[PDB]
Amino acid sequence: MLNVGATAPDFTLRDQNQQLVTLRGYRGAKNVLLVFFPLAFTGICQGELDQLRDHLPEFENDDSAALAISVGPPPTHKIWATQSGFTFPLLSDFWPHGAVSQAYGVFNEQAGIANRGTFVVDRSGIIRFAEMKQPGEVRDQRLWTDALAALTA
Amino acid sequence: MLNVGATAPDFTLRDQNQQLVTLRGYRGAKNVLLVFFPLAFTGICQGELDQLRDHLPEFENDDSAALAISVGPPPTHKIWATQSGFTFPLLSDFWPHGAVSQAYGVFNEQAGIANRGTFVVDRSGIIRFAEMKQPGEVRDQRLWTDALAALTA
Repeated sequence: MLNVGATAPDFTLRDQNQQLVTLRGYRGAKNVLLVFFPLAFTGICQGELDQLRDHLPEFENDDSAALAISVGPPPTHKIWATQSGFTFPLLSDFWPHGAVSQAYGVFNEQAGIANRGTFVVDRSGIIRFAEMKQPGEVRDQRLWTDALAALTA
Repeated sequence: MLNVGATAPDFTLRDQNQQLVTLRGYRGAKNVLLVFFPLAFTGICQGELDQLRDHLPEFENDDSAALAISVGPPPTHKIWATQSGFTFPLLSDFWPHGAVSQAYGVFNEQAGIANRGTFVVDRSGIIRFAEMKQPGEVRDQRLWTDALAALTA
């Protein structure tokens, strides 16, 4: 897993509507919270993304953007997003399979899915926060807002 | 949609506990926040109401009261409220179907559901804040608290 201080691998991925989303596009404009998750329609990250949806104003505003990423293709993310109320971007690290996840050091080579890793990328494209919690343990979202809050005022 | 300056159409609707709630009952006592919503058990509605829930003291206090309104019947709002931890009123604009929603000009004729209409009704019963977003769009709740604050101090 890339650690704090590393330049964040740039990427171009399709969101749930088949639109292209590039990390570079936020450079100089917004800090970016990257939430990698293993698989759509599973218990743990459903709860995790539900928290994100419920606190969206803290993640998607004038100073911050939030991007969820997993290896699933757009149709999968669209169905789940629509059913779950995910109005933020769910990006497909689908083909190449897990290419971005591997570059961030959060890919499970054995199962073929991304681990629950989280990073905050600043306006310079530098990783300023990196998190990877133990299995079965949900991530601390108050932590993400604190991290984001430190990169503003 | 009804706009600021209009008298808010009065109503008497059943809440999730089958108790009668009438809008006029708040006149001369509290400003009322009306949050219409398309349907219970849907994603974006869940997110909006979880946000309201998470910040309830800001909408339900000495100066203000909040009522969420939808076409669903009492049983439907009761289960959703209990599972979601919603302690505020959820009113049934059920039969006649969406009559109140139609009166406020926020009823979606093709789908048979209220759109995301929000209103602030002051102590005289006049609409002081109005907005209507689509079922696929998300509302900015800061606008809600801001308008409620303007009728207080």
